[PDB]
Amino acid sequence: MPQLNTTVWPTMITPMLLTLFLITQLKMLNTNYHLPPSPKPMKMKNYNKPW
Amino acid sequence: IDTEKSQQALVQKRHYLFDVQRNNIAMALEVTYRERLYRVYKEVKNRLDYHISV
Repeated sequence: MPQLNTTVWPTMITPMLLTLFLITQLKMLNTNYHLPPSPKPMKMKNYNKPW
Repeated sequence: IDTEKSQQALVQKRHYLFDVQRNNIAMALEVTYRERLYRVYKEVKNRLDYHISV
């Protein structure tokens, strides 16, 4: 089994740690879901006329 | 904006309270004056009429 040849094990481990812990995560951080544009038509800090 | 403009309209209508108060003061004074004149007239005429009736 070529999977047991431990000589090429760093070549398979070092890029993965860059791809899984740096690049894919930097691409998920740039995937953002903004909160809904919910517009409140009820917002009026008013008060009775000056009486 | 519409609500604020309506509030301004009511503020513009405010003056009727003081119009009412002034109307009532004037009318009460006039009623009192006329009742006093009728009282003095009635007493004078009433005494003269008691004399004429006896």
